[PDB]
Amino acid sequence: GSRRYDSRTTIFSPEGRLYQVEYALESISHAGTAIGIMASDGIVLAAERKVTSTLLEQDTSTEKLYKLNDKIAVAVAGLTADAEILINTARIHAQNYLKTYNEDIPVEILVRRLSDIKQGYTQHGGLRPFGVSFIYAGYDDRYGYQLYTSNPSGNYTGWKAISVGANTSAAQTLLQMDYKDDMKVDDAIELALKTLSKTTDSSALTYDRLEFATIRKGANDGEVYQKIFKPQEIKDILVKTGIT
Amino acid sequence: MTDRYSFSLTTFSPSGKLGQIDYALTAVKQGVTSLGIKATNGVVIATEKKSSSPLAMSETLSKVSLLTPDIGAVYSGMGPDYRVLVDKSRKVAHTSYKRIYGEYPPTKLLVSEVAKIMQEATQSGGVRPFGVSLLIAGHDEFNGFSLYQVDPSGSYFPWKATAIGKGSVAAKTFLEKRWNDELELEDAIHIALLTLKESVEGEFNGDTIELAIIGDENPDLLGYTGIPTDKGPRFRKLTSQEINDRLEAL
Amino acid sequence: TTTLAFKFQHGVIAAVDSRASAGSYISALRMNKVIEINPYLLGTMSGCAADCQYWERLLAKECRLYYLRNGERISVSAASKLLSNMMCQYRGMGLSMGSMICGWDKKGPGLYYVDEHGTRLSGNMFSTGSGNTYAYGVLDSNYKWDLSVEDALYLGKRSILAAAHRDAYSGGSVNLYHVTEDGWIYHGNHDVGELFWKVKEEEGSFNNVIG
Amino acid sequence: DRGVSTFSPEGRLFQVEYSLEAIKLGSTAIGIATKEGVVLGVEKRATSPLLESDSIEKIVEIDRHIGCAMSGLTADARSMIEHARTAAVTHNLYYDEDINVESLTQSVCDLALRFGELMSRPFGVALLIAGHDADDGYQLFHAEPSGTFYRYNAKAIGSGSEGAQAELLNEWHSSLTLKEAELLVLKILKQVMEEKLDENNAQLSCITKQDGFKIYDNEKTAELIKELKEKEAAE
Amino acid sequence: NNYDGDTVTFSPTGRLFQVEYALEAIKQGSVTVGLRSNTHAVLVALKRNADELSSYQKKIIKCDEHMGLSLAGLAPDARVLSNYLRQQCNYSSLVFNRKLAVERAGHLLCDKAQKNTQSYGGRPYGVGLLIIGYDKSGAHLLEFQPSGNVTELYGTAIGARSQGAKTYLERTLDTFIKIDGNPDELIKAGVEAISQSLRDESLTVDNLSIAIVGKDTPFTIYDGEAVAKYI
Amino acid sequence: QFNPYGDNGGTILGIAGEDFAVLAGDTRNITDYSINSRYEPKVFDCGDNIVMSANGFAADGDALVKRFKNSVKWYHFDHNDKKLSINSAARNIQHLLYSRRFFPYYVYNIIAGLDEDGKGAVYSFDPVGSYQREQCRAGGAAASLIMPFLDNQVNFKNQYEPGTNGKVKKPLKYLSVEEVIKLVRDSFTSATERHIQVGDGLEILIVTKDGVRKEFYELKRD
Amino acid sequence: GYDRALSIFSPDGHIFQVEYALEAVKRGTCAVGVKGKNCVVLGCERRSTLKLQDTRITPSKVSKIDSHVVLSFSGLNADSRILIEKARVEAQSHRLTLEDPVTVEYLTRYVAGVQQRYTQSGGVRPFGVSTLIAGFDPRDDEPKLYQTEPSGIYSSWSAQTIGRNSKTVREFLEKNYDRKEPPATVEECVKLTVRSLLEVVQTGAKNIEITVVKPDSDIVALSSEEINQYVTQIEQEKQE
Amino acid sequence: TQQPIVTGTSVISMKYDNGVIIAADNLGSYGSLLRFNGVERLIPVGDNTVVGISGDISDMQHIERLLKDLVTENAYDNPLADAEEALEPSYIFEYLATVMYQRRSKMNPLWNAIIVAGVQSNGDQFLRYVNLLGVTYSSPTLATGFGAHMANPLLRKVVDRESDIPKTTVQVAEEAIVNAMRVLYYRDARSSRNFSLAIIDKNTGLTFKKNLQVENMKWDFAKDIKGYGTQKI
Ligand SMILES: [Mg+2]
Repeated sequence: GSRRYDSRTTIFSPEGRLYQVEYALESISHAGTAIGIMASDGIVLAAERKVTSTLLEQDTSTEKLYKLNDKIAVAVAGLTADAEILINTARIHAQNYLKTYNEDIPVEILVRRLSDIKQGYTQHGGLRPFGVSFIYAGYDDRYGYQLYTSNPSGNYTGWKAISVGANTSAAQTLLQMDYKDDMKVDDAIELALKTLSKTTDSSALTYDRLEFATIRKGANDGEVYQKIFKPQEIKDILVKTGIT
Repeated sequence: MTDRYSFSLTTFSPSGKLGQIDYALTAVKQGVTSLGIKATNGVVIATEKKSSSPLAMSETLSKVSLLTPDIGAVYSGMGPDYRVLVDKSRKVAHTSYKRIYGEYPPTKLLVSEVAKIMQEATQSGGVRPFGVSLLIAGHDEFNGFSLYQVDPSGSYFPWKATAIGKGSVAAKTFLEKRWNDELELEDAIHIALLTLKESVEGEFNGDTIELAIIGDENPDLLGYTGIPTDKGPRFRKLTSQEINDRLEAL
Repeated sequence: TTTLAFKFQHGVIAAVDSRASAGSYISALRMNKVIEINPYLLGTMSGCAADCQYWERLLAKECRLYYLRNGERISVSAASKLLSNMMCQYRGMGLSMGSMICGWDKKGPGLYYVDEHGTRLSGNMFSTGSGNTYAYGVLDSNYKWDLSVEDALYLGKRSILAAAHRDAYSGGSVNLYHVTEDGWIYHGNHDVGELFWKVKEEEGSFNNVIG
Repeated sequence: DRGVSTFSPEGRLFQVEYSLEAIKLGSTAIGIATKEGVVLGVEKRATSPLLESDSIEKIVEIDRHIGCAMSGLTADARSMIEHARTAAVTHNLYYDEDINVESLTQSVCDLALRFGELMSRPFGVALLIAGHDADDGYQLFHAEPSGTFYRYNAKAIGSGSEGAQAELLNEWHSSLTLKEAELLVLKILKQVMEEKLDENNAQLSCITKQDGFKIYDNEKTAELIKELKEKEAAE
Repeated sequence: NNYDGDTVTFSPTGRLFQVEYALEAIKQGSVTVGLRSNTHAVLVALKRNADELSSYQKKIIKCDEHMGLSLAGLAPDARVLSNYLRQQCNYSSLVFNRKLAVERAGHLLCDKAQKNTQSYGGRPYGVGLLIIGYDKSGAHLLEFQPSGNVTELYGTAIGARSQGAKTYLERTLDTFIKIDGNPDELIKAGVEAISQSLRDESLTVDNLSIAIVGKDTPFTIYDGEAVAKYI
Repeated sequence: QFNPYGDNGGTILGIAGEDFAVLAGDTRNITDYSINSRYEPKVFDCGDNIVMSANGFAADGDALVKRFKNSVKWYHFDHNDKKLSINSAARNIQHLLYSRRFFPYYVYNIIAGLDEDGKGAVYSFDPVGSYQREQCRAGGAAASLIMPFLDNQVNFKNQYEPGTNGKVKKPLKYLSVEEVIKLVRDSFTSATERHIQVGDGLEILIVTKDGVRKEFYELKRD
Repeated sequence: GYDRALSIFSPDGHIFQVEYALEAVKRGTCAVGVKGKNCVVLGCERRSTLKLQDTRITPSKVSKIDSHVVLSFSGLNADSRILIEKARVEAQSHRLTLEDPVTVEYLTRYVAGVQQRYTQSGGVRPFGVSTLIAGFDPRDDEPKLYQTEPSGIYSSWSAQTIGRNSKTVREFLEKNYDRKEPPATVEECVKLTVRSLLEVVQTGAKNIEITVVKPDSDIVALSSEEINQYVTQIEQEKQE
Repeated sequence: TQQPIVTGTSVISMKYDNGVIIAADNLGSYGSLLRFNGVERLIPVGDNTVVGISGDISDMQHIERLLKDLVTENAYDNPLADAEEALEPSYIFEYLATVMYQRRSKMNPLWNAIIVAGVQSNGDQFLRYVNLLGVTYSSPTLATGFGAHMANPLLRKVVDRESDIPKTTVQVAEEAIVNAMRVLYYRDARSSRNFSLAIIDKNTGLTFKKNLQVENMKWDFAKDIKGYGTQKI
């Protein structure tokens, strides 16, 4: 019958690894690098679009940075289509929480929920896992500014600074070298772009090959603002930091 | 009976490749060339009507399809997969949008819905991916004119101009040289016809070429008068005669 | 019907009448209105005898399965709850049940009132049935915690008699039970007809009745 | 791969035959039936000295008149015990009486072959079900994952089973006392066990008509072990 | 070989190996004999023990007052099939106030077994059954194979070494069919038949199992000292 | 509107002796003011030395009896032909009845037999499952006419010993099967006179250690 | 639905999927449990391959199931969340239906049952997780420590360790832990738990987590500095 | 739950020494309207059973089809379908009785009163009643509806108890049945003159008589009846 053709996506290897999760991670390692850096007065999200074209409509394009709600955003590394399925689910979860408790969803609770969905695909159902790694950048009144990452295994962890996608080994070393705890957003912006500029597989880092975002309390008084950078604004910050 | 294939047929290989998606993209590569060019006041989509037999009436086979009054689609790859996607795309535009908001969806969101369907065929149990790449051109009030490509993976990208299928690599290079941000719709149609001639071997005329535009509202194609706000569809399929007229000024 | 139960120094007393009626016709002179769930648990009966018997025997199943799994006797609090939770499933469907769950556990003697409503109340004294008002009067005026087992047994016995006399739908006989930490002890079936005359003489009560 | 409910060319179910191999790796459990009661004894086999051995529960009460010992993948036994306890109590609810030991055993064995593509595989544990009823007296059954159950006068299951069964072949007779059976289980357990038998790494139990099913205290078993040592040194 | 992985697969010569392997389980099973006259039908079964401490596995199951069977192969499968027969016999009585014809009982068993041979996931039954019964058309004996094949016979045997008993019945055909109104002589012929399948072991008191049904005889099983008469 | 229930009349009576038991009931079946049958048996031998009668709505009574007889059959299959004790049968019937708590068998049921000590036993049920063991119980149409009589002549209620003037009760001496049958016949003869649904015939089943025996007696046909 | 039997017996009588789940536990960070006379301590390894971590928000290794019971683990992190959630739901379900909080043994039995169920249900794989469940029963001052594993077996331990290099720390505990006289105080119990992890951990900095659970719902997690003082005192005695 | 629309009145029957007789008129009433005059309400099943049905006709036609299907189904894989394993009256009745009680237990009855009359394999007479409630009973005489009130009294004068059955001949039984049908025609407002009668004898088998009429009626005395009390003319 059908058994013959079953790849069995949810099984352990003899070494105790999940084949499909490991191969999904291999897929993600070829995706454009995404970086998150948490500062005392905000969070930075920086990501590299993959080998683009001159005819690509960049200002209406979105492949890396997505808004989950007004307080929480994600950077994507892997299959974009897979990511959008999960993103829409996360958006709904945030609204369910807001409807139920009349308060914005705490960042971790949203992260845990999505990470649990990923986990389920590795344990039951016989389907392939989502080939996606997320960097979550968010704010709530309990823990303030937070960075998380999740991968196809459904495991998530918190970070001060982190990278996903290609060249994470090189990227993480560079971040670990120059990161400090008393760092500010404007400094973090510079670190993120410098790290991408050194780890990129492209010849040079330009505005058309980047997506950029910040989450700041640089919103008028006690509140938080999300800023998805426009192509011209990415071009300006590249000049400001002295990369182009 | 029962569909006992409740497991994924697309899976990650050791190298991180999703084989069935790659192979679907290979099927798209073998497909006949189709293209799309965005102008300042319109969008054009075009393809070759590769007739399987001269006894076949190629007018009855529509490669360029209306999805909504302001959105049109064309493809490269497997025709039957495209046909059913058009049926689903037309319906989802109503069920998940028009019946809720009382208006047709914007291009990007209809594309998103089509993309979702294609993504699900890449992960759901007991199905292969769709063997097509779609080029969807459209217009809506707040986003203006737009052109999107949708691949078998479900990934979609907005383009100023692009080509897919047989001679896409050569066609995209041709479009890069000719495209600018000041093109009028007639200029885009002219460039479309030029680009498309390179990939066509045999007859090149209005009967062997299928071409449509997203442009100005067509009140003559609305079918009724009396409501000022209803001004007619922006999608229009060019006739065999209309194509031949522009082939003399080629 | 008349049932009561109360907690005191040396455990809990449980007393009930024995009558059953079909309108004015007395269908049963001797009906057991106490359920021997297990050697340490008792259940009274009020309303549909079918529903009382069925669900309390089903409770016994659950209490026994509890002991087998946990290797420890179930508490009166837990037992009473299991029962109330069964009622809450058929909430609105038309069950009729009013039972006191009597027992002795770690926290000492225990008494819980449970009804078809799902309600579950803890307390030192309860009485249910068409004749509960008569029983409460005798209880309230004579109840102490400092009661001896002998006096307590008589009190519950006398309180049923009070109801049996006045209430038309209560009578027949009195069944007594005493619950200790070593289990429950049955203190017999007492014909009301014989008990009435006996009490009237010894106690001097019921002067208005000619004997 | 291949079906879970597949027959071999010899006419045996592969999965059932393989589960029997898992039971061979389990710790030894021995049962001896007498006219004064049935004795159940097990090897605890703690994997480390820090493991509190009294938490090893390989002998279990099903009802007051039925006990049970296990060998193999002991985690699989929990749902079987739960079903057995439910069946025993449910029958008491429906019929106001104790359930027959055979009927209880048959109810457990009905679960066995409910596997396929129901549970995904057979149970990897064998059970020695011992009990007493008024109709057939003291009984000992061996419940397998095949769905088959044999009644036994004495039976050993687990890693030292064939050696123990040969020993039970010689030692059992129809006039054994309860005390004789107790010492006999201890003797054969001590023989097949890797580590030296004591009250902490071995457990005894019995079922009698009067007192029902009882697991023995470590103090009670320790005395029976000391009684065993002296009687073996007596000749 | 490559076609025995499941029941849903024909071999190149048109064989169903999983069914054939299920048939093999019957051959491993202990011998049982069936035979009938015009007034009675008899089952005789050689029970098998695990060892000397163990009991002898029961082989005969009662289905109704007028019907029952003996098994050879997987005992749990016999319990499933016999339970189904019990229900069907019972459905006929409760709904139609009618005792279930033995021939119809055979048709029902055939169809139940057949479904397990044509579908994926399941397995064939690993047991053979000899059904005896007395209905409105007299005494009957059926042989059930888990392939689905059910056959009405005067006599037969299934299990290990069953060929010896089957040859004996084939010789004795003209004699035992005429044993009318004599239950003891019909059982004797069955005990003599099953004796042709014995090697090394002989028929003891807790080894032998006998059942009988007839004109004025409900289906009754004889075990223990009740069969010492026939040893 | 469809009324799924009906009343087929009839009256039944069970008495427990010291080493025997009787279950009697009239053989008349009726609807409203019409007679359906003058002889339609209502008390049955269910096997295992148990007799049963489901009085009230005949269709539900026939269904319950049919089910119980089936429960006996399967008890034998499942538990190695073990005999079903009267107390076990009683508890089983409770569960048969309560399975329709929300669409009951409109019948008042009685069973009779011997307990496991050989003594006489009678169990009485209500439509929804509650049950209890008794010495004497009349059920059905003329139950209210018969039960007071039995309280008086079987349990000697309100009867005292001459000379004492209410100080000493009449001692509860056991009754013989012949004595019981007289009380049964006189019960039904009296009921037949004053109850229109009672008449035609009386069938009694007597249960002893030797087995089940039947006795039939004519009743007035008006 | 997907019904495929993933956990099945092999010719030698092994369920490889269950055994491969144990290999996932072997890969997981080391967890240790030590019960004193009036407390239980749960120690957990944190691999220092991950720095730049935000320790405020990163899922802690020890999780409260109820106010009086905790659960630590070794193996797949994502898998452990499912067991923890189920355990927490069951804990509230028990309080709601029985009016007593769960015993530590009951909670262990439930979690172990869930793990077992996933070894013979169709379409699912076993949990790649072993757990240490510790606490005190309601109105009881006797310490409780249990261990579960993917197969679904569970048992009580005076002291136990699971995860990578657990063989080494178990070796240490077996020679250092005396049953006749367990760590009489909180100090001694924590000291022995830290000492045991120092056999395996590497640096005694942020790699060691300690959580002390005392009777009557008294649960606290030690900070870096508090643990660092134990690390300091241990090695200064060792220099001799 | 429904209400009957097109209805059939009384069905009457009785046992005699060698068999049973059953009869029923050929009318299908629509309330007070005598709508259909050619309705057969006696339905033979084989050569040993006749099922007489009163009540809702649409439900009768449904039952008629169940019986026809029952005969077909019994013949399946049955070499003795026309012999030892042929349908008996008791089988047919119990089947119907099962259906009727099940339908009432779903609160969707077959609005009928049925009498199954026939002769068993051993020659015994079979006569039993069943209705929409699933109620069953047997008696030497059986009748439905009005027949229960008017026919039974007359038929019971012939066979008052079981011992009268052997004393009753087919000629006497048929005569009593035919008289009863006349009485019902006089007194039942929902009856017709035309009827069918069936005899199932253990020797002569099934005799089915159609197109019978009520005859020998008394009406002449009506001419003398004038007014409602005091009128003379
Ligand atoms: Mg009368």
